[PDB]
Amino acid sequence: SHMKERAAIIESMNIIGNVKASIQNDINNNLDISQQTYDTPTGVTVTGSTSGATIDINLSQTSPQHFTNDNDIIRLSGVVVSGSTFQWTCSHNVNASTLTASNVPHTCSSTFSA
Repeated sequence: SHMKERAAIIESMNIIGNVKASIQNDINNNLDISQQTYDTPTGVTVTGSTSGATIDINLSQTSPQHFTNDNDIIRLSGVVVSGSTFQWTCSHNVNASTLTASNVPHTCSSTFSA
């Protein structure tokens, strides 16, 4: 089922594109992300600080037709530093999840443990 799972994760990034944009705009207006309120879809958690931001997608909530395990979380981590333009990195949870290098898109093969 690794293919349908990947497809669903690729599609899930559309759920958060405007959240990413909102966060970037807020950083560009020198706001602390932790102090803002974001318009986001269900199953999504936003955290951050003055120095970055994290968006978690709980796939069992966003995409229940493909994922049922509550640890199946994709994380987008956003940051700007002097040396490079604001950039997002995608990672997947490996703590008792179903998410592996095989069933996540190649852009998300980085790992974390929730």
